[PDB]
Amino acid sequence: QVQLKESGPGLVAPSQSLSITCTVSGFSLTTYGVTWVRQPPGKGLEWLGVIWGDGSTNYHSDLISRLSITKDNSKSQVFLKLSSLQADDTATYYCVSYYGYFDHWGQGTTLTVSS
Amino acid sequence: TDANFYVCPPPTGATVVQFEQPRRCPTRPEGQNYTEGIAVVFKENIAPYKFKATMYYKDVTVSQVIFEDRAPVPFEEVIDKINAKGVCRSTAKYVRNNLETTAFHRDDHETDMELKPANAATRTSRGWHTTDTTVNCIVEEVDARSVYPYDEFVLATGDFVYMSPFYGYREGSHTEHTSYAADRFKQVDGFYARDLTTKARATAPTTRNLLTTPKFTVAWDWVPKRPSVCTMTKWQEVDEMLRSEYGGSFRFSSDAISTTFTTNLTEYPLSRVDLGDCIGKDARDAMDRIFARRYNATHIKVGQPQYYLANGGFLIAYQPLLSNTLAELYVREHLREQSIEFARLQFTYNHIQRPVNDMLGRVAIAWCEEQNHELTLWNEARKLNPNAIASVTVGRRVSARMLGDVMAVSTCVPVAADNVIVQNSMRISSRPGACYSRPLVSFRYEDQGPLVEGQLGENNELRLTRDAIEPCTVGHRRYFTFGGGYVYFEEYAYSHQLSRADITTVSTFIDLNITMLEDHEFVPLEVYTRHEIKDSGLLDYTEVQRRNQLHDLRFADI
Amino acid sequence: DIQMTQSPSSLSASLGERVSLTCRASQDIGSSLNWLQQKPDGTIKRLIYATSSLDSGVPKRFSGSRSGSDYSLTISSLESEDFVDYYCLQYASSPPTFGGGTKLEIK
Ligand SMILES: *[C@@H]1O[C@H](CO)[C@@H](O[C@@H]2O[C@H](CO)[C@@H](O[C@@H]3O[C@H](CO)[C@@H](O)[C@H](O)[C@@H]3O)[C@H](O)[C@H]2NC(C)=O)[C@H](O)[C@H]1NC(C)=O
Ligand SMILES: *[C@@H]1O[C@H](CO)[C@@H](O[C@@H]2O[C@H](CO)[C@@H](O)[C@H](O)[C@H]2NC(C)=O)[C@H](O)[C@H]1NC(C)=O
Ligand SMILES: *[C@@H]1O[C@H](CO)[C@@H](O)[C@H](O)[C@H]1NC(C)=O
Ligand SMILES: *[C@@H]1O[C@H](CO)[C@@H](O)[C@H](O)[C@H]1NC(C)=O
Repeated sequence: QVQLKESGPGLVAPSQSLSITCTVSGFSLTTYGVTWVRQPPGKGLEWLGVIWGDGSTNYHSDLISRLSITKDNSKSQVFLKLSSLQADDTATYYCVSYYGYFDHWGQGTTLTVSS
Repeated sequence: TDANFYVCPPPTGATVVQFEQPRRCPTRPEGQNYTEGIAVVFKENIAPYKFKATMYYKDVTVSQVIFEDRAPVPFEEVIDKINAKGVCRSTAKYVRNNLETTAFHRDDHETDMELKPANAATRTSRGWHTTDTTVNCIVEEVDARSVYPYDEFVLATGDFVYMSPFYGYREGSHTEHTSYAADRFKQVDGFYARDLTTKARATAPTTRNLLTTPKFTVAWDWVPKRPSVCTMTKWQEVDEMLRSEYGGSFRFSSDAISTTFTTNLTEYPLSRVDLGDCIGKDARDAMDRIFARRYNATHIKVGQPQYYLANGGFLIAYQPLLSNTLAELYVREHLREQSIEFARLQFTYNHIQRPVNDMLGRVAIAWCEEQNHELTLWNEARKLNPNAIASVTVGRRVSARMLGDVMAVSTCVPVAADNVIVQNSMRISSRPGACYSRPLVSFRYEDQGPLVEGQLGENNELRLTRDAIEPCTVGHRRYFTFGGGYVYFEEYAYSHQLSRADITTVSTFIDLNITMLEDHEFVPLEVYTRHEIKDSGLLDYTEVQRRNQLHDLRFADI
Repeated sequence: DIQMTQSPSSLSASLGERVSLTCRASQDIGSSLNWLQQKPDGTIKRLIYATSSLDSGVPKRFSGSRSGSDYSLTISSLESEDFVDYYCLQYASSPPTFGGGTKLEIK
């Protein structure tokens, strides 16, 4: 059994820095990674990045300049960060674990960017 | 200041690095259509995947003084006795004379015993055992590596495991390569680890794989295969590379690569693959960077870049160039024919290509001759001391030895200088007439950790075996590198320690200001009355070559 | 990068009808492909993994297969709950990319 839950502000102003934390249980973060996915209103899914068991991380070419991911193995939490938020950043962010390839997905948090 | 000490272990052969050899340089230039230009060579991305794997095995022997061999441990014992309680079953099973046989520890009874950490080992290669007929259970954690094919993975001990590290049943990994029967593999879901050093149990599950080889049992955490990265990687950005055409095949040469590449004269259709965004982008970005660094003020680009597949698996990106002086000749000659486009014009005027072919020919031949001179000297020093040559070739302290005609390499473990102590004497009291050639040392891998015994090597190296012994001499005087400074020993006794700046340095190639003096040999009188050899420093090449000659005479006398 | 093309963008079918979807990859990806389903509220669930291996607890009606460079998903019988979104996903080469998406509607 594996589960993931996201926690974020929900509403943020444009041009600020976003911060979302995904709490996960069922597997050790020291060996397996976690992937982040978003979906704006009415569009398909979009891959954001991933953090493997080690400190290495991969980010999308369209968000490498602003995306940044960190984690804490003791708390089994993965921190997501995104600076310089624009208007179109409004989307539902999900954190998807690698216990499998894409076996378990989180509920997701709906984020809106507006002043 | 003080440099860190190093305890280099002996490489087992997991990493073997072959090394280049001399070439047949042409006595006179013969290549056609010579031209200079920028180049970027790409190597096949081997994609090395590293991970840590746990190895389990048992030892069985007979007390009569016979029949000593190794055997693995079953799966149920690893997941129940070792994982749940950190204990090994006393009884062991093996095959003797092609027949099933069993054994027990001291023939006492069927019982269980706990495992204890290894006495010395390494902080990064933790190991455990039940004891420092007789039976012993051993468990060790070693590193593993796999290459792009992912069909096999080699352990730190040098033994290969013919099986894909990603094989399993959780995510349909049955299609992965494997060469062992189904009964020789097992996977556990929801498995919990337990560090035998603390027995604190894991906090979260991690699916564990288990394989039983003919000599030992290997277990590692099953991790899904990461997405595949670009298939090629930049090996080296060549600042200047000459291209020549000969025998229906191009010939690329450089001054830093020290290797000549050959292609089939046809540009590889890089556009045929969608990976151009990874290679075409990185390649072109390097062409302008190198060109703007030194060729923007004296050379001009000739057409668009070119890509060619060379022998050995290399992809060479090219950008032909020509000097401004040569450009003037082409445009001047073109104006005569007219009675701006360098492409489809180069190599056309034979009279203009004749001198450049000879000019660049000497440069290519000069590099080949110089490279052969350095390669033969480098290869000889490599055999004379692979540790120093291997360390400089990689930029970090490294261990290495020659496994015949190939050099095995491994990494060294560093240790602080405050964690090592040098004994006050190098003489052994167990037998007069013999004494260690280097000072003895005692150290600990980490602060507050257990102390280990060893010997001082060369260049702050720490040897775990005290075997450097020699017949002792009179008037002994030697300096040994110890941390930042040096440690002085005389008459096989610790005298004192001195810094690195307390000795004359000859950093420059030639120093004529050495205030030397005519030394007068002073030998103790015991050399004559007792006939005991006198000290002579380390053995010169002729001395070692002359010393073994005496051994032949002694054998003939015997 | 590898671009995934999903077709049809939308499909019309009746209750209990047999339907199939197809997703094509611009480059070879082997058996590394997964099919996802999104509920109306946004919950995402995996149906088929590694090209036709049914997920744990997924209904038996769902299935998948491969045909050359084309990957497909098939439903033996359609239920009132299966009329939701579907997306094809690849993970053979970095970065993983999703498909264009497909929405099932009543006929
Ligand atoms: C430069 O061109 C030569 C000649 O075309 C290339 O050598 C050829 O390489 C192909 C494979 O790419 C060989 O075909 C294979 O050969 C054997 C039977 O000989 C068999 O395994 C396969 O059925 C297949 O036909 C071909 O024999 C070989 N030709 C020769 C004359 O050696 C070479 O690879 C090219 N080099 C580069 C760096 O592009
Ligand atoms: C050196 O390069 C020149 C120019 O490409 C080559 O001369 C041409 O060769 C082709 C066939 O390969 C002919 O169709 C052309 O007519 C030749 N002349 C020109 C002006 O293009 C020449 O063959 C090359 N030299 C060698 C030894 O291969
Ligand atoms: C090359 O030199 C010219 C003349 O100084 C200059 O205008 C140009 O920007 C330079 N180009 C590069 C790529 O450095
Ligand atoms: C000593 O060094 C000086 C330069 O400092 C040099 O001119 C002189 O020749 C040297 N003397 C000897 C004896 O080498």
